[PDB]
Amino acid sequence: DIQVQVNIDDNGKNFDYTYTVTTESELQKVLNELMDYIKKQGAKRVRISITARSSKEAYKFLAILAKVFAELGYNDINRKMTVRFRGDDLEALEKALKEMIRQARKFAGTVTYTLDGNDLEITITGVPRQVLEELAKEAERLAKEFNITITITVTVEGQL
Repeated sequence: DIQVQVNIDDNGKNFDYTYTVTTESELQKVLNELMDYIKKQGAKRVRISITARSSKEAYKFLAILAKVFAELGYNDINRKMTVRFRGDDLEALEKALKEMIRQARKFAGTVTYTLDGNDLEITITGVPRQVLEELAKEAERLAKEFNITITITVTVEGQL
C-alpha cells in the first residue's frame, strides 16, 4: 500500500531501513520508532522517501515528513519529488513528460527524467513544499487525462 525508504549516514554507521506499511496507522509507528532513535544516538544525515498513489496522498506525506524533520530540529532541509508514470501508449507518456517538465520549470524547478520502455520517471528539485504540492495535482490530472498509471514519491533529506 505505501513504500518507505529511510537512510541514516554517519561515516562508520549507515542504515537502509525499508518498509511497506499497508494501513498507514503503521506508518506513524515506524516514523515514531526512528525519531526516538535519533533523539538518542543522533544522526548526521537523514533522508526519507514515502511513496504514494494520489495527489492527495502526496500532500499528506510531505506534511507528515515536514513534521518529522521539524520535530527533529533539522532546518537544513532538502525536498524532492519523483513522479512515476506507467502506460503502454508511449505517445501519451511523452505528451505527459513535456507538460510535466514545463510546469516544473514554470517555477525555479530542476528536473531529470528517464524513459525506459513504458516507464517514465521524472525527478524534481529546488522547490518549496508549496510548489511540490501544486506540481502533484498536475501530476495527477495528467495521469487521469491519458489514463496512465502514476506514482509520487516524496523524498526529503536533511543534514544537521
